[PDB]
Amino acid sequence: ALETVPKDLRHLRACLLCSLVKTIDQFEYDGCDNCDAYLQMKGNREMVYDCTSSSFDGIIAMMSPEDSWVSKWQRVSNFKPGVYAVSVTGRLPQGIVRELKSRGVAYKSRDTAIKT
Amino acid sequence: SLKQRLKGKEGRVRGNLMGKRVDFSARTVITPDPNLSIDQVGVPRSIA
Amino acid sequence: QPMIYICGECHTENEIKSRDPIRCRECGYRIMYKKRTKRLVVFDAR
Amino acid sequence: RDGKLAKPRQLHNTLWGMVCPAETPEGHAVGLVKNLALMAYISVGSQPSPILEFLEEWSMENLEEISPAAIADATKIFVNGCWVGIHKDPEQLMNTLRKLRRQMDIIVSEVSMIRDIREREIRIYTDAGRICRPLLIVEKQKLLLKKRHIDQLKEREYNNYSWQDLVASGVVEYIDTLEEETVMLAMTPDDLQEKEVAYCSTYTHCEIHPSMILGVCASIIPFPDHNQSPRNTYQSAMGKQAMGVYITNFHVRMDTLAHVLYYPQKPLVTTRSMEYLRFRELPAGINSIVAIASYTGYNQEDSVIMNRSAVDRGFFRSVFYRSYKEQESKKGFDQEEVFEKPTRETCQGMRHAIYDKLDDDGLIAPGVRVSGDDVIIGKTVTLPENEDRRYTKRDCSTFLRTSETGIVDQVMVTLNQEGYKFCKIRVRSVRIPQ
Amino acid sequence: FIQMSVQRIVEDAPPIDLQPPRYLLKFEQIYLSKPTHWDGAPSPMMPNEARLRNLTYSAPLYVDITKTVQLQTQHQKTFIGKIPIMLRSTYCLLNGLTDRDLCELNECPLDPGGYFIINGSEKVLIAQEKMATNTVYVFAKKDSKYAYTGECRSCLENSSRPTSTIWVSMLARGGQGAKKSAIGQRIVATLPYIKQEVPIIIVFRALGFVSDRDILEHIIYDFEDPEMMEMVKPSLDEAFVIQEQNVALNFIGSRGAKPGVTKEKRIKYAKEVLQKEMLPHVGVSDFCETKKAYFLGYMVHRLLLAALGRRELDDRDHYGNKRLDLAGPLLAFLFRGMFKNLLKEVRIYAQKFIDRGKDFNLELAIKTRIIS
Amino acid sequence: DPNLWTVKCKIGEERATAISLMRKFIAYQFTDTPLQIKSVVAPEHVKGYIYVEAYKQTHVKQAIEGVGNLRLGYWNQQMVPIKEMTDVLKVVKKSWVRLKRGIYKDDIAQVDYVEPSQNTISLKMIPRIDYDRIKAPPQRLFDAEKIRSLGGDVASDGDFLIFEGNRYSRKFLFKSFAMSAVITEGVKPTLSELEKFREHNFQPGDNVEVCEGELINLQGKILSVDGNKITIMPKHEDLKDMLEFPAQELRKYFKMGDHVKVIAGRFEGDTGLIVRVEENFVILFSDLTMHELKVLPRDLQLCSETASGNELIGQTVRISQGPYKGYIGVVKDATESTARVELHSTCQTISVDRQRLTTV
RNA sequence: AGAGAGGGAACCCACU
Ligand SMILES: [Zn+2]
Ligand SMILES: [Zn+2]
Repeated sequence: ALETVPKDLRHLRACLLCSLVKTIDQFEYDGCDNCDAYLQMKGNREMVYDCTSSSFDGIIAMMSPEDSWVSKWQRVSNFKPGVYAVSVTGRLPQGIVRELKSRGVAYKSRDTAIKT
Repeated sequence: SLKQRLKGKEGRVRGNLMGKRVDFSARTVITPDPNLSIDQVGVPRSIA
Repeated sequence: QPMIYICGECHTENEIKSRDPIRCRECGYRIMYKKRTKRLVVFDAR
Repeated sequence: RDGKLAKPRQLHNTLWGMVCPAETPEGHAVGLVKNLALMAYISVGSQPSPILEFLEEWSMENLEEISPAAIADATKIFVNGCWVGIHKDPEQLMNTLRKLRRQMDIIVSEVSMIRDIREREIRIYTDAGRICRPLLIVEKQKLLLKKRHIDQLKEREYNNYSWQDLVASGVVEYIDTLEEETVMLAMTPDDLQEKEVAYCSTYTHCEIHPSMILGVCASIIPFPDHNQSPRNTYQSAMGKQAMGVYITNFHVRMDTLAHVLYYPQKPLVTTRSMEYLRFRELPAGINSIVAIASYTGYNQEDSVIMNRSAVDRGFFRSVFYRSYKEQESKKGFDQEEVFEKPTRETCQGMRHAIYDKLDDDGLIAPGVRVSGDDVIIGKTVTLPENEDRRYTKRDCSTFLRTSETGIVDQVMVTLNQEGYKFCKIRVRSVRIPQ
Repeated sequence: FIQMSVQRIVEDAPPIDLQPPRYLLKFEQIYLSKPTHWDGAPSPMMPNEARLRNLTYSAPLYVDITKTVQLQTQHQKTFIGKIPIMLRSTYCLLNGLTDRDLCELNECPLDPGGYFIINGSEKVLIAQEKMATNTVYVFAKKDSKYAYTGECRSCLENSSRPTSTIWVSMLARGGQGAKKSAIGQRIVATLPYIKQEVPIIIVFRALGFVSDRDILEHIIYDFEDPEMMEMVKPSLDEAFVIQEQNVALNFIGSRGAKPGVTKEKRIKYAKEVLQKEMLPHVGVSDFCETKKAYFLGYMVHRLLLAALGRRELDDRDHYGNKRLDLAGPLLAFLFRGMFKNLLKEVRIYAQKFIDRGKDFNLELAIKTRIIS
Repeated sequence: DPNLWTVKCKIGEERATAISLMRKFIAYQFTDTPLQIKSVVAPEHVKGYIYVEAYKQTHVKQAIEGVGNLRLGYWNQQMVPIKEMTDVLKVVKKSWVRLKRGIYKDDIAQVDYVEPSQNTISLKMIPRIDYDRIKAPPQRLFDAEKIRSLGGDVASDGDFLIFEGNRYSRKFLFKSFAMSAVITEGVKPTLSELEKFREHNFQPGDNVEVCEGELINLQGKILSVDGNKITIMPKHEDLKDMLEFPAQELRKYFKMGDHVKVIAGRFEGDTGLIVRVEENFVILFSDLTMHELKVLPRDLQLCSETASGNELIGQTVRISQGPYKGYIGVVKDATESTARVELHSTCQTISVDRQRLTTV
């Protein structure tokens, strides 16, 4: 819905898990629109700073991931429509990754950039 | 362009190499005079 | 030092200054006419 | 230009009376550029709606209410090119339209009706751009310009009887080029309305005067019909070049290349048409006692021997004015023009000329002799690197045009459109005929 | 020009509409003031002063605005721009002034006027010749493949769009048409915005006239001269395959300057071309089908007369076939494009300032430089 | 799979175009005019145009209708080729930084103190100011006395100072600037910036030898050059073939008695001849002086160029004697004997003796 | 006694 779309260009941040791009206000008020139940960054700014990225390259307005080859290449076909990031710089701490793995969610990096 | 700078009648080959401006030349109106020889031209002082 | 200009339509004269906008004092007419020179002129009557 | 064909350049037959046959630029633009005749007038055009209403008032059948069987036995009628319908009786319709044009009831005088008689057509043109000329109207082999019209026309400014009143009287009317194809035009009334071995005896219009077929510059030629046509064309080219008083207020105008004459004269041998070009009020030339004689050999091949004493008496001694305009530019502080007397120690790049002729504001006071490469406008533009030493603003001054000399006539100082100071200097140089 | 044509241009421009709540702008009544200069106060600028100071002797042009957003608001006397005035006009300062008054203004009574003062320079609009519009002409392209070609540079008066010449040509090929079946000469028409040689009968069918008898009625007005009917017979027999108005219009839409997509959007383009491109002087309306058919039949009939010689060919240098564009028509032709450009800039400004959700500022919408 | 289509957009407003398209898609996803496109791509560094993912061009045209920022790609669309679709999403990648915006753009700034709030850092800069004298500029030292003399927005705290838009300086600017407003990776200042706050150079025509390997002691002239592993093609003595050598294997060896130049160091700019070639100490004598210059073998190159190493002027006069007596003129040129006089009456300048002239 | 010059392009009217 419109609740996922960022409201302005300032302080745009991409998620470290699903590369969801939202403003800091939307992360503070809604958390993650895909996997907040696995992260629980709603109601905590420090969790957002630890689970979101300040450096991202490229945006994708994924509207219909069920019939998108881009979603196949970016592995976001099973998610919800929204604004996604192509390249994400950052990484979750080991505690969050281990907690996700204990819940059966292995953390695949969204850093698909060609580093030299 | 360079081709347009060379191809014309105002270019380098005709306009500058073939027919060019020259020093030591004067241009003024002619008026008749029957009191000088056929190989004599009466030029003004300010030209000379 | 000031230059006297004739104020166009006004036909009156006034002083002018360097870097002074060109305006008459009577009606602000923009066109000024410089006065005739003070040095002598001599004409051969030919 | 530069076309090898001749049909667009030739003097077509329909150029009679509308455009001068002699005047034209004789360079590579012969016939292309033309000069309008004297009485010729370009119709400014009006709306065709009153004409359509008048046609619908009479028995004209529109295209959307006709059978395609009764079309060929009647005349197709056009307005401004568009076909408006049919009419059964072309006569008494052209008569009615002309009767309204000789009275200015509905149809304007500029509008033209043309009845094609060989092919059943009648076209009415109300366009803006048609070229017409007034002609007399010949009812019977009698002119409609009676003696009473002349009596009321001589006493102008008293009866307020103008040319428009004569147009309203149904005596003269404007005939355009289309209508000239369907008019029988009398040249002069003293010859083409008296009974003889009859030529046509069916005249409709009469030419006012044949001298009105010429232009403005071909009208100042005395006896132009006795000359050869190329000579008339060349005189038409030269007539727009003769020195003279081009305008009455030339002392106010800051014109560039103003050529005026000391003692212009009206021609002793003149035409009637010069009274209407006002050539006797702003003439160009002097009546001279010429002699056509072979002599010492200086009037050999298109040259003339002049009289030195006559020239010393003011014969053709003209005066040539040339204006110089210059303004300063307030810019982004990198270059700043300003009118001032430049100094050798202060200004840089100052050309070697006399700068003491200038006044304190960098301009010449009127009445000062100047010659070639003499400064007339002292203007200096600042240099951005004066700090980036001891050498400051550079000279940007307009000199007097080289190989020219004369006295400065008058100088005007004002502001331009942009509000910057702006000066014009008109320099006067008399030109004795040599 | 400045009394009637400028108002005609303003009124003949459509009221621009923007679709969100819609709003449309309309200009109805124009105002032409006296020449005036200024920063400074409004004062009458005498032409000699404009000549000396290198000014432009131009009079300001106002107009009233009416916008309906509907919520309508009017705006009287909005400054459009300055238009130059030639001297001794009816809107110049020295109109009807006595010679004494002219001499007081340093203007001579001898000056005939008729010239503009632009940046202090006196400009003369030289009258430009042109072929007379809305008039049928029959010429002979003796070098081309056409024996006799007819044309009509049709241009409706007080129409912003320029002229659009339609040609009604007859393929010559005096003998065979380079075939074992093409006997006679076929009449073919060059329509505006259509790149192929469209047959005459195709156009007549496309105008809603299916019968050959009706088309022959509109072309040849006498059925008792078999020679002209025999001459038009090959052109009539070229297009007996196409019999419907739908198929005729489809063939009209084929090979256009803007080609059609399918049967759809190409029927409409052909209808648009036949409605607003060819023959605007006979009318641009839904009921002007038969009037356009009558005039096209006249063009074909005149071409047949030229091919017969019953009427002589037309001369390009006959001065009954020419018009003289004076300052009026020339400035009108200039003002059409520049007024349209001003409308385009206003539309761009409105498009920018409706997508922000706010209301546009109309004084900033009309920029005066594009018109002056 | 759908394909990507290029749509030209307004420059600098591509991300906003993607946001607006997403909002439009969500606003019309339940209506009777749906957006049948699949995704919209606005890359980080691709400026000028965006991408639309769809199976048809008509879908793209009907989806971008009503968007004014894409009106320059509304009539025609260009499809990204099939093999190039992966290049769309392909992304490549007490210190010193260089400021991004302002008048200090790309100027060397010494990172003085890193504020742990991750918002701004203190930077040491050289002011590009005119000290409020021209504006109503190159780098020069901060003159506190000049800015105290000229006045204006200035506050003094000894050597600490605040001036002209809250610019903080001390002794040298010390002002905070954002981390995202500076580049903290890839500055590499020079030695002159150190005072303010390996390498390979092989050239064609130079002579090199081989120091190691099976092709040792083969001297050849350089043909080409590359970055790190050159794979050179040297023209050896008595060998018509071209072999291959990297940079680490070669060395700038020069025979005794040849043109030599120095590329860098203390001896740069000087030329001359070498005398005796040792293991690495190569001694030479200059073309200017006869002083011994000992250089590394790498600091030598083979270049065959020669080493560098009157009062009457403008005075209104009156001819008081001769045929022209009584004429008033202005002296244009003057000599010891004669002087040219611009006559006020005639259109002619004539020369007369100074003894015949009388000034006004 | 302090010593050189620059614009450039475009388009109109004529001149032989
Ligand atoms: Zn997420
Ligand atoms: Zn005054």
